[PDB]
Amino acid sequence: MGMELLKHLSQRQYIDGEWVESANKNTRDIINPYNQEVIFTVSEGTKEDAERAILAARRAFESGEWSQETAETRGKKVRAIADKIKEHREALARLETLDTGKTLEESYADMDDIHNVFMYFAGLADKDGGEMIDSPIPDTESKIVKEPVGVVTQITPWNYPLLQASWKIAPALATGCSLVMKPSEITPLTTIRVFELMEEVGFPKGTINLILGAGSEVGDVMSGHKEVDLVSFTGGIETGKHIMKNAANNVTNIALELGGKNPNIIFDDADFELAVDQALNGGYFHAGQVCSAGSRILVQNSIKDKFEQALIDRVKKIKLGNGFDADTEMGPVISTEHRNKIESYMDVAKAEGATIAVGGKRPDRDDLKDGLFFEPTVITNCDTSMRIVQEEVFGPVVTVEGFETEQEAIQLANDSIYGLAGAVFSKDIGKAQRVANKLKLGTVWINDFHPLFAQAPWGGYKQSGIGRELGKEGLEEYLVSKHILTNTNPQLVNWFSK
Amino acid sequence: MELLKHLSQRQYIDGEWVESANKNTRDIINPYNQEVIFTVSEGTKEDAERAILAARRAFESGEWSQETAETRGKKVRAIADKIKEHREALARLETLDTGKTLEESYADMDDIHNVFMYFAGLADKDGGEMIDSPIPDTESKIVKEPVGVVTQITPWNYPLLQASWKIAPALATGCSLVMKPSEITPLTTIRVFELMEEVGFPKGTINLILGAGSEVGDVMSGHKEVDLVSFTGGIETGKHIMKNAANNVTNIALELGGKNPNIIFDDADFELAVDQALNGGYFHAGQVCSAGSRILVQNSIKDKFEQALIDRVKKIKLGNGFDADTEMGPVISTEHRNKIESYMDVAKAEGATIAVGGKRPDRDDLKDGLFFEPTVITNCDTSMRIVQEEVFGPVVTVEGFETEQEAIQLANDSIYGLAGAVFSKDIGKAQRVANKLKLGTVWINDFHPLFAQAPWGGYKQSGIGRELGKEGLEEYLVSKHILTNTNPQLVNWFSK
Amino acid sequence: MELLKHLSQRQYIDGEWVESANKNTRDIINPYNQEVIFTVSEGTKEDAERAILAARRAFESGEWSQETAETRGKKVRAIADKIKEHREALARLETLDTGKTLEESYADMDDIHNVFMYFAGLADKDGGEMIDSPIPDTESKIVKEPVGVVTQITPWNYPLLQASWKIAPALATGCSLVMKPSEITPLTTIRVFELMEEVGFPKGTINLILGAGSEVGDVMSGHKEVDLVSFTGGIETGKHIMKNAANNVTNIALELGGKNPNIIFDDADFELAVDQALNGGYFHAGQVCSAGSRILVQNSIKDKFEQALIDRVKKIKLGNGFDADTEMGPVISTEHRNKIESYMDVAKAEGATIAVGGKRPDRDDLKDGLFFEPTVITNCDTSMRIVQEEVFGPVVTVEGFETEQEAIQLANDSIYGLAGAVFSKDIGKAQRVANKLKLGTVWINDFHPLFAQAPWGGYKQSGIGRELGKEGLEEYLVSKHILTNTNPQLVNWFSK
Amino acid sequence: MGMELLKHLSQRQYIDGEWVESANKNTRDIINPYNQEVIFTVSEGTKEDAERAILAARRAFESGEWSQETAETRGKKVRAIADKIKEHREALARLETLDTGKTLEESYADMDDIHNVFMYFAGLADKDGGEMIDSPIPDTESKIVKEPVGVVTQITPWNYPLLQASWKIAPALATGCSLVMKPSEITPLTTIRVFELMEEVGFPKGTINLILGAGSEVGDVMSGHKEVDLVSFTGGIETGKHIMKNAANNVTNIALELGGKNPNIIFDDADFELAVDQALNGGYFHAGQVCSAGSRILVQNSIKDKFEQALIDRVKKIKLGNGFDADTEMGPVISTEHRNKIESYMDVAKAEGATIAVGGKRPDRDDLKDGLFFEPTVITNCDTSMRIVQEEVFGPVVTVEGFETEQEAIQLANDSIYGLAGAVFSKDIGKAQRVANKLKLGTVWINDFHPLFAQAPWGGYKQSGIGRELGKEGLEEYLVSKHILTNTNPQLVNWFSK
Ligand SMILES: NC(=O)c1ccc[n+]([C@@H]2O[C@H](COP(=O)([O-])OP(=O)(O)OC[C@H]3O[C@@H](n4cnc5c(N)ncnc54)[C@H](O)[C@@H]3O)[C@@H](O)[C@H]2O)c1
Ligand code: NA
Ligand code: NA
Ligand code: NA
Repeated sequence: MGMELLKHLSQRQYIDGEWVESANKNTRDIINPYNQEVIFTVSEGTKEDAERAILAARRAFESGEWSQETAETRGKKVRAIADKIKEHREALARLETLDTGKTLEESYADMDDIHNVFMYFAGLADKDGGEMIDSPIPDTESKIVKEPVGVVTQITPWNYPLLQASWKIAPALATGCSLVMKPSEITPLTTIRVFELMEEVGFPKGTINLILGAGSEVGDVMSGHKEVDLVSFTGGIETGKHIMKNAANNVTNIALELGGKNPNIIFDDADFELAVDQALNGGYFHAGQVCSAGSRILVQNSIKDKFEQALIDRVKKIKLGNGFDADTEMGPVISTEHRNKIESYMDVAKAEGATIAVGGKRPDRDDLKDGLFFEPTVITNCDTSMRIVQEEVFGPVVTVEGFETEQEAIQLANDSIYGLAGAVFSKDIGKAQRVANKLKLGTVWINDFHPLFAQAPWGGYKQSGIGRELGKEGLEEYLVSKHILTNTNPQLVNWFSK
Repeated sequence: MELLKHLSQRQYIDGEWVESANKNTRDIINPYNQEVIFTVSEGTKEDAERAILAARRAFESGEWSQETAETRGKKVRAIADKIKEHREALARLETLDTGKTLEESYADMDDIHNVFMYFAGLADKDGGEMIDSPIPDTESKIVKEPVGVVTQITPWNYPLLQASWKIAPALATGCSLVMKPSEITPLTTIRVFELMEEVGFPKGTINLILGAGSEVGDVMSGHKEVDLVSFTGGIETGKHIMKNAANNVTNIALELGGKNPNIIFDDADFELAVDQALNGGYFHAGQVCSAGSRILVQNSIKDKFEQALIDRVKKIKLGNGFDADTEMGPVISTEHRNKIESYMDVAKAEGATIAVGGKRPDRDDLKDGLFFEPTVITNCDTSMRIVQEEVFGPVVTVEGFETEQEAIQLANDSIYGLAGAVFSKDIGKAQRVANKLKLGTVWINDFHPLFAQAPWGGYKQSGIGRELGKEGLEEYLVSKHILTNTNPQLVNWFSK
Repeated sequence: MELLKHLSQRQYIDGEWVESANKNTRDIINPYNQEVIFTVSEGTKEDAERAILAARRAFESGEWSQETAETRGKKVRAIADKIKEHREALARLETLDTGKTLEESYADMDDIHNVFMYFAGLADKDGGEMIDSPIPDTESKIVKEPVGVVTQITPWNYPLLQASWKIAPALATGCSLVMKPSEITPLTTIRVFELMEEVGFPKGTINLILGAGSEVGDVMSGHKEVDLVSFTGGIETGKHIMKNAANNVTNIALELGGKNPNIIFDDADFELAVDQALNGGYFHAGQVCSAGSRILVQNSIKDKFEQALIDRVKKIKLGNGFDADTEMGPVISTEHRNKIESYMDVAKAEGATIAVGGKRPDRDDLKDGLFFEPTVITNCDTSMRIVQEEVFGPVVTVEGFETEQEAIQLANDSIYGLAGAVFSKDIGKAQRVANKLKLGTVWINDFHPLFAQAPWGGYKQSGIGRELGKEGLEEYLVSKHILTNTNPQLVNWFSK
Repeated sequence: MGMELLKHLSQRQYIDGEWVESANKNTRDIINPYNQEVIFTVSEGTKEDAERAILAARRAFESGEWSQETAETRGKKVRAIADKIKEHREALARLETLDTGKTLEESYADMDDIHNVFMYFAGLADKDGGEMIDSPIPDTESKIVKEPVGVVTQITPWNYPLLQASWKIAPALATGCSLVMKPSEITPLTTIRVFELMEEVGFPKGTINLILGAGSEVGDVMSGHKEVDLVSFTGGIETGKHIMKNAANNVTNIALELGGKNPNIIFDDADFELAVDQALNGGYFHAGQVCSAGSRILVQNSIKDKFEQALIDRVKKIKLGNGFDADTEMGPVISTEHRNKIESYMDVAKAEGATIAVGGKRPDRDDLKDGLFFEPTVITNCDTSMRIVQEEVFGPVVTVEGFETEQEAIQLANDSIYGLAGAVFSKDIGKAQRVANKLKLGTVWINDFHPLFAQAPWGGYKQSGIGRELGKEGLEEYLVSKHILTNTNPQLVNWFSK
């Protein structure tokens, strides 16, 4: 991309207008990846809690208190949430840094984007109730009414908790839906806080609900309950496929965003220093734990050697440390299990014949030994047939492959199971545009890397997802169309004998 | 709601008419007399895979996907004209294979011409949007591209009609497609492919597979090269398909029928309601996704309504679809007729009453066909299987309701949400009811109307997505956000 | 449906509060007692020209026109909040200057907040379109840009309300503007400018001219640097403006009032119709573009309706707008009251009957103000001037109609086409009538509703274009088609 | 960018379903500019004829036969017209060439575009009846119905008669309007023919009407009659202003397209031969009698001398002649009066201090002496303050001015009273895009000149017009919005005493 509060922060779930503990009183300790110290303890909900929230969401939806409220008034409420976000910008960002480990700077930028997401949707709320159709049948009035889709379950990941949450909550509330959200069990702090803020705004009982807990325990209820009309999920491909299959039991709509293997295509006529700078940004922000990370670098052969050296020299200078310290450029990874997964990819890489040009291990420096740190890494001498190139590592790691021609870059970039995002660096804009038109990706950046905003749809082709978040299209996931046809001059058909 | 001597018996793959890779065939039957009328290839899963790979290749070549939207529109329109041109033969073919009346079949052909024409005209009307970017010195745009390779599976009730709903938008947007009609009714689909071949499409753009869903079905829904799986049929096959599609996180569009309510208030135009109740339950022997199998009638007029409906149902004329006096043809197959017969047993076992019908007719000219008497089931309630489940036959149930609020609760008390009607002279009341029914389409004082200009699809278990209308075309498109930074500067986040 | 001691008395040009170039002033009056309440600058045509030139300069500088749509939205929203924040004072100010009741004024402020908020939210929602080009190797796009420099002229009936309708979209799209409220009611407009200054806009983006339309009006409509002239007022001034605008082929948006029919069928809710007939004719002493001055009542109930309406009109409470018991305030000025009085003479001379009212009230507390009695004119027809012309006072005419078809012909028999209502419990009939009325807005069983989410404007002589809604914003945008040939080749048409 | 059809072509007006002569039997001889010979004679209508057509249009609109027909069926009729155009492509093109003088190749292309304009609109007909609004007032239904604007008058010019006619007729018929059209008095042949074709398709009596005659006699009736809802005109600025002032008498909607002073901006990094080629195309197709002609060439100083010499050398080779001869590259101007207007501009140019680098006179070659020919011309050493640069000559003439920087090109290009179209020639696409974004023009071409099609709106900023033709926006000129608000739970306000 780009503490006082814990003593007052709620430790519970929010169900049917009440802050409640888990039905079995279980809890979970939340950790700070910088030092692996327990920073807070929260309720660990049960599947019956999730079910009660879903039933409450349904009841609240049928009561019409929110679903039948005027679109304009719903817009005002979503805007009020937007303002509470900005008002508590400092605390929310610190809280997100404490829980996820990324730098405060990155966190401030997230809060800025979150305010804008809510504000964008607040404004879109009353802008489109459907259409009037010119009917082909005389004496009939035809219209398409857009209604809230209904009860929606929302599941978010640990990399950008509040950000991913806003992308779902904003349109759900703007359209009039009822929702049940469950953040990642290892990072629920800002989500808990946003619910407290939403409660201050005021929503009819049951409209919004927060479940806390392991996906392995409550996850299936949220994706397969018959009272759910839409399941929206952002996370890994395996969990996504599972969710979809479970959702199929009730033919429930699904919206998924599953990360990718994002190419960063650098041509020999690119602005060289810019490309190096953006290659670093693409691979190492949030220790590369970004759905849109540019893990797969494609560089034109004529400048590959020059590029590799320049990138490697820079990677050695990346400053690791605590997210609260101003000099920090890269924080730690999210957990022990994720760090181990990354370490295993290093083994797979070497076993396949690739070269760990730099990094590929844990840093030894004293202030970093207690945290979940992993050195920024560059993997060279690799090709498309390797797992390290085809699979999403989701860590501070990037691979470099060379390409000869424009056509080869395109084939290589498109040679993956994914299709989320990517970039093309070239001073020849005409060439960049031809390439962008041929990349099978939801978002293509020309001479930039990471830009994304509420005004435009985000999502993936192929295995990177189904549907879109953000933009008008993102709002549409939360609506359903109904065709009401009125025959103004009804006559008997008299087909059947009388 | 003859040509056989010249009709192809093969599959159409990568620009060529070919037999199954294993030379297997299948006899096609006419439900009026259960006689074999034609024999066609019974494809293999390797044939389906070859068609998908050809679709992918044709899509990457850009011959169709990069053709101008306007020129694609002209081709879709040419198909529209060939449909109208061969209207007679197509309708006879559809009647011979499905058993519905010829009149119903002509109406289908008229709608099919209009579906293609509609999409032909929409083709060049929307390439995307220009976005006002929140980041200075950037240009933001959303380009709408053909979704890619698409697989299309259709049912046996309205084969060509359901096929047009998928083929038209797929071709209008620039996609490549592989279609597979119901194994028991592929005649008109084979014919439409022959017509499309006359129009002329780049090799691999269009492909036709013939065969059992149980043999080639899984490849069409789970192959990695497919970007969208569009299916119309039953709920069980639909759920299976969706699960299979999830293996590659493939988009799915599904339309699965329903338990459509026909709500009749005491202030409805009485004769109109009886007439439309018949139309809702018995067209195509009730083998319609939109059939009004579930009748909800206000208590004050339930007795008057039941008697009037029952008396009419006894007069329904059954017979051959080619005979002009025929009002209702036979059901589609032995298995489907048996399923219906079993529902009659379930109904009685649950305590419902078979007011009329509920059996096979024994009139000489009907004994050789797959006929089943139009039926009315009374004294039932929402807890019964006969009311909750889609029988998809010439059968309807009747339940009473006291108030406006009860009609709504009862109508919405099912797992489905496809379509329904409200009959009342009080339009204001009809509109309040329509706004509360969880259905994709609601008719006020009518039953069955549907057209290319408006989206058709279901809430809840009746489907995912929509067919027809602009929204139907959108299933065939995919959005791409291209963001250009016009004044690129180094971020300088990482040390140098 | 106090602050004066701190309120500015000057014009706002190019980021500065300034006096008229000739130091001339104008006394503003309170129509309740005709006392001078304030004095403001009376600008010159050179002042207007300087404001237009400053608007152009600011537009070319790009400080506002190239700002992100999102940030522009935030600014428009901040204005919306200042409106709500100063709701009490703005409403009192509007009542003091225009004479309408304080309750009517609070409602205006609530609508004004919503107009701005609406537009604030629409700001970043549509930058244009991507077109699927019919020419291979080309990219086609339509970019929506701010139309440019805009002049805005508002009337005296609802000054701030009419001002918001123009200012909001102009600022949301990135335009520069020069506004001039009615010379007799500029108080809330001056206040809104003070509030906009607090929000902060680049120098020259917003400008306020004060003065007689006869002196500065022509400059605002015929200057070559203006891209759009938006006006709300009377038909004669409107036509003049349009002709003047034609000198530079400048876009015009006009809203000119009307002769709004209020159609009441014999199956309408009788007490509701009487109630709405009163509301339609007498809010703001009928000085509303949307006033229902022309009542069309079905013959069968005409006598019953006339007596019921007349009896009510006699009970209408006139008085000071600040007094809670007031139902109707005074008319706006001497000249306007005189224009109304002259219509009474024309009415009688034509053969119509002044059933009630038609004069100034004598009661002591009303003698010092510009009061005029609510009036009902009967026994008239479509050929009369009193029926064809907009009186714009607390006056209504009553005509009878026999059938649905006659109501439609009579309603449409005028040079206007702004708004109207149909009162009938038979909604189906109300809808048929609404579809045939040549009016920009048609209410079914209501009178006056209007809101930012929907376009407002007139057919025929009631105007050109629309205000409010997406369409209202579009008056402030201009389309540019940018076509890039990605594979340029020489045509070689001309010899080498 | 018809010897024997004349024997069967109608010579009359088409009013209220009948081919009729002028009420006063007056006629007009139509001329072929190649040799100035009379080729045909047609009725010269009266103002009472125009009024009768307008009243018939109104009557037909109120009857609902066309305005209440299904949008789909209206689409089919417009499509039928499209097919008749293609069917009679050969004869129409010959007819257009015979009447206007442009080459037969240019005419075939027009017919191809005309088929596409009708087809485009045929397809758009049933695609948008309005919208459903989410009302801020509870218990109300809000909808916007898009209806045909009503009775429309349409006036076209002599340069591309059928083409300009299609742009108006197509959307008018697709939306359900009634229309009265009047082509240029000196070129009515293809318009008469299209009416004959429309009659074969079949439209309710009065829906379509054709008036023939001088603008000075029937023009005012068509722009100031009270029964007209829209006046659509394409032509010169002076007539346009007159029309608008007349339309104001009834506050009638106006759509105007008035030509321009279109810049053709050529940077030093443009593809040089391409720019020379397109500069020729921009200034000399149809003898430069095109609203979109690139009469004003802006060339970067560094290459001005090279460009001028290269353009001049080419202009001398332009082949003038009969439009029916395949070797013809440029035909004659439209009439004596127009040729004279051009000649006068040459005088003005020299008097102002400009140089007639080449051309600037009538050609003497034997086969051209009998026609209305005028040599392709290049005017150099001029500036923005001159009339020859500020005014639309509308002939085979172009001026050349130099610019130093990107910013100067923009200021110069924008320094006119017009704003219709223009081009930017540069291999640096990024620069071309910056320029395009700043030109106050309705259409900007990057590395091309003239492209225009039904799918995109065409029209001008400033004095080049009001409104748009083509595209969805062009169709919208033919629609009017109506907000129908239904209160579903009406209550008495009780404001007034009881
Ligand atoms: N929505 C509708 O319009 C519709 C249509 C037909 C049947 N139905 C319902 O379904 C029941 C009977 O239908 P049916 O079973 O004959 O048809 P079905 O539901 O299986 O649909 C038929 C289509 O699906 C294909 N198919 C079968 N297995 C497949 C697989 N594993 N993968 C992919 N495709 C596969 C078939 O070859 C055929 O093309 C009825 O009880 C009725 O309620 C609904
Ligand atoms: Na005043
Ligand atoms: Na008008
Ligand atoms: Na001529």
